[PDB]
Amino acid sequence: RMFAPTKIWRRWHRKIPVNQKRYAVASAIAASAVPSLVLARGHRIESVPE
Amino acid sequence: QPNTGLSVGLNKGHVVTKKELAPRPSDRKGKTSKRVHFVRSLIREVAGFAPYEKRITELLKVGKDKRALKVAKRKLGTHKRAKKKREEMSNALRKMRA
Amino acid sequence: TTRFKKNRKKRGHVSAGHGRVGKHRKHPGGRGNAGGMHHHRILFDKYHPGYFGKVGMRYFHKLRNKFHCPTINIDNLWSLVPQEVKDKAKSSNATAPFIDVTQYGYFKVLGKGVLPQNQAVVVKAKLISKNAEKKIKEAGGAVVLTA
Amino acid sequence: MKHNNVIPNGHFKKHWQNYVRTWFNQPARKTRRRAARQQKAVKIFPRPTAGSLRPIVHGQTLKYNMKVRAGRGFSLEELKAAGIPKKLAPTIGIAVDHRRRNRSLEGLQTNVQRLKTYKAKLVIFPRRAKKVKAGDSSAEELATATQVQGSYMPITREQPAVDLVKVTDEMKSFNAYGKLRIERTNARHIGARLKRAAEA
RNA sequence: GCGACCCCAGGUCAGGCGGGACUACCCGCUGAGUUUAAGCAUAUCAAUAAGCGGAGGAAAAGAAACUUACAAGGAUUCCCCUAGUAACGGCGAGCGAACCGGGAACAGCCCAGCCUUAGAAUCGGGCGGCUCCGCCGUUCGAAUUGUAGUCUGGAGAAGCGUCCUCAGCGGCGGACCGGGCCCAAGUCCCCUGGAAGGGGGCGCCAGAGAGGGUGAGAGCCCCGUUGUGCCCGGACCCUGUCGCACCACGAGGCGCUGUCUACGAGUCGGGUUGUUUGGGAAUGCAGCCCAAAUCGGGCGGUGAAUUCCGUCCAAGGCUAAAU
RNA sequence: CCCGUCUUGAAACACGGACCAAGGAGUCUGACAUGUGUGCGAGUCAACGGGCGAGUAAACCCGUAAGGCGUAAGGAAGCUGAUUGGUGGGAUCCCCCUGAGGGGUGCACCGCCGACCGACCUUGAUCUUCUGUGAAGGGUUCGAGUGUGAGCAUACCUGUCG
RNA sequence: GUGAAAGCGUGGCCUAACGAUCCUUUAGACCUUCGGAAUUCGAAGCUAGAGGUGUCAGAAAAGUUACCACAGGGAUAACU
Ligand SMILES: [K+]
Ligand SMILES: [K+]
Ligand SMILES: [K+]
Ligand SMILES: [K+]
Ligand SMILES: [K+]
Ligand SMILES: [K+]
Ligand SMILES: [K+]
Ligand SMILES: [K+]
Ligand SMILES: [K+]
Ligand SMILES: [K+]
Ligand SMILES: [K+]
Ligand SMILES: [K+]
Ligand SMILES: [K+]
Ligand SMILES: [K+]
Ligand SMILES: [K+]
Ligand SMILES: [K+]
Ligand SMILES: [K+]
Ligand SMILES: [Mg+2]
Ligand SMILES: [Mg+2]
Ligand SMILES: [Mg+2]
Ligand SMILES: [Mg+2]
Ligand SMILES: [Mg+2]
Ligand SMILES: [Mg+2]
Ligand SMILES: [Mg+2]
Ligand SMILES: [Mg+2]
Ligand SMILES: [Mg+2]
Repeated sequence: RMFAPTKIWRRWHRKIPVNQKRYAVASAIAASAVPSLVLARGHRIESVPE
Repeated sequence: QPNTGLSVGLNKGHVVTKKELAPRPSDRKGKTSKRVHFVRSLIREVAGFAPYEKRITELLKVGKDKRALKVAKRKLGTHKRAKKKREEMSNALRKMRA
Repeated sequence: TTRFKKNRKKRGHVSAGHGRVGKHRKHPGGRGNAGGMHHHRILFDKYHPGYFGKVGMRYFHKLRNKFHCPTINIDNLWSLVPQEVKDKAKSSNATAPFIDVTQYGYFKVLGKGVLPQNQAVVVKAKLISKNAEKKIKEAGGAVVLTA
Repeated sequence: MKHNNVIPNGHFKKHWQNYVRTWFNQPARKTRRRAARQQKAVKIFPRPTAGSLRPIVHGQTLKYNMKVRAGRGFSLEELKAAGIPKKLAPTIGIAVDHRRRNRSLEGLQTNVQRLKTYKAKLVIFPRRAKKVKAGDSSAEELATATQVQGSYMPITREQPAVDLVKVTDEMKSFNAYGKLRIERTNARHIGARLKRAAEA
């Protein structure tokens, strides 16, 4: 038998406050508008009008 | 009595116009028909009384009401049922005397 | 997070941080709260005064609902008034706002703090402290009892 | 045990690992309940999906007596006052509770008015299409009949309001604390006072 | 000696029923110690493991002899909270519910007893028919030591009014489920390779770039995948429509009443013993002893007496869903 | 002088180790606590559940007088329930002069002493339903209190405990 | 209390002569509670003592094993 056998009741999930989720979503949306950040994430946007 | 509208004191609580409860058949649980009373009287005549009822009746005839109540309490178990049984024995004795 | 656990830093140090002499044995001082009076007496006395013994009367089948009694201080009464009602009260000095603290879930009104200056307030509650009533009366208001 | 910590009282001395209930089926349970609700709605069409009408009742105990919620079913007294026979109410979407007593006029009147509103808002199809009976609705009403999804009669609390009132001298000369104290004293000493009155 | 009944006996008599198997969940019984308490005996481990039985697709529970004390809720079950709380405990170690409140689902009912006596109106078997999960006819039997019908406390019986409600069949569809059939695009040019499915060039499909196979990383070689179309069969349940007869004797609904109004016994309850429970002058269960009542009985978490008040109606039974 | 280990002390006449490969031991969970990161803030927490939705175990949305913690404490209990400070140091800033200077400002934190709430004791005019109220006046007593909130959620290491 | 008074006296001229939780029991209040409402018994609370743990910071406790067992100890005897 292995040491400390794994069990299903490990804490798999996380409960992040809704306000923090909304903060993260707003931050990602704002970052999507910065061409430098979009380029830095690996997207080829050299031909997009704006 | 209506509630005073105060949260303390006698008759406390929210003020509402109290309504008498509507009558329901369950108001007659302790009562039975005249036929049942007749049947019970006839069966009592047929079957007589139990030995402890006879002992209570003898004690009441002598005049030892307290001893009769004590015997009834020992036999039946509770003071209330003992009082009821002693009263019933007394009624039977009164009927016999008359 | 396993990679941040300090046992990882102790890989290759033999005792895993639990000492060569003392070691890490199973239950060197007993299980749980064992020895609260004998060999853990100092800890219990210095950190948990009152732990042992019993005081007071018992209460069989005690229901907390009949003891329910939320309280609000007079310094928080004004916060219950909506903004438009506060403006109306400020404008007109011939009438006072009528706050039913029970509608906001409060039974008793206590007397901590002060009310807005020169503002009459009519307060209705199930109970009130003597100081709260005195302050409301001084402000020019009144108290109403309800249930 | 060591240091200054709260005294532990973990209840983990039995074979608790054999009685652990996990919740990995929670989304599955939600999906199954939604499917059951949809099937029921299809079955009972065009009856409302919210179910049968329920009475308005008070909360129990001093903690919730100011609250209004939904009860099991309308009392026999309420049904009689509203003119709805008790044997007919369940068949037309009205829950019936033969146990609930009516102690005050306010609750009975509220439930009677609720039943009257439901009757005014109710449309009943005839048992047979070509036969129209006393309780049935007209063809015009039947044609424009649809299933209601949400709660058709929400049970809602009257929101609080702060009004401006005149502070009269009678209110300015009322001692609330004194009144409370004297009422408490009377409640405490009623027994002794009655005993003394009986003695004298 | 015959006949009737009663109890019982024998039948390879005619026709039926039962045993046993499985373990994840479910119901009943029985029942430890390791262990913890830094020792140990009460306690804990645990109302658990082991042991002995009984079901289903769920089981069990279930329609208040309830919760509460409120302005009151209203079968059962489950989730969150109540709450590591009230309580229990060499009051040590430890143990530990319930009500309210918010949700999931919701559904209510059947009997016994007084009430046909102008006739047991009830039911089973054989036999013969029929649109055969049943109906009809006939004949034997069960049953009066009581089968049908009415009634079940929420009521109800009886009487008088109101004229409010109640009677099937068959066809075609929809809904649900299980299957069958067909349907997109390169295997073009060059190179390396045993083999292109690799590299380069040129094209194409895509509501199909999930996946797999084929001589190496394959959307277009093959099976499939996406979306239509068509076809077949169950479930007779739900639902829409259509065709015909649609009979209220009777039974229910509503109103009235100076009349009645039947409700479960060695059962409840009590004493005691053992066990169990958080249940503490005793939570449930069980043995033994005593042993009820009908203007009454159970409960109201401190034993007892007195006076009130609140709430229900046990000792018979069935019941889907949430789990 | 042979490593590992226990030890005051090992190269030990102290124990394990003939040799090699692979496997091999502070983990997961629950209750707390300090610390730190993040969100909001007298609030905070939608994931019991509901509406949906990548044709979907995710993500998104939803708190009616729901609930948990916090927002008030002291008493066994009946029960009562915070009158809102002073002062000595003290960071920053503003003025006069360039002394280890003077004046104003005086947050955080610390020291000292009052005041308020409650348990206990003591005290008592006036009213009052006669047992309640409380003008004035207190105390070498007691509190995990008040004197313009600091919490709630969440992540991780560490520590105690089952 | 004593002394005329200052003053002394909160046990013994000073340095030892003694005791937690739980439970029981006594003393005190026109005291609190028995949670549906009253009265009375009973019970449960609050404050202060008493019944004791001498292993004296406080389990409730007889032997034997040569028939013997286990975890260890060179922290410790029986040779050199
Ligand atoms: K360490
Ligand atoms: K060490
Ligand atoms: K007690
Ligand atoms: K700590
Ligand atoms: K027949
Ligand atoms: K019958
Ligand atoms: K009956
Ligand atoms: K019954
Ligand atoms: K018994
Ligand atoms: K009663
Ligand atoms: K060693
Ligand atoms: K060696
Ligand atoms: K809240
Ligand atoms: K006290
Ligand atoms: K002396
Ligand atoms: K000792
Ligand atoms: K022995
Ligand atoms: Mg140590
Ligand atoms: Mg069943
Ligand atoms: Mg809590
Ligand atoms: Mg509930
Ligand atoms: Mg036949
Ligand atoms: Mg190859
Ligand atoms: Mg193809
Ligand atoms: Mg709330
Ligand atoms: Mg002592």
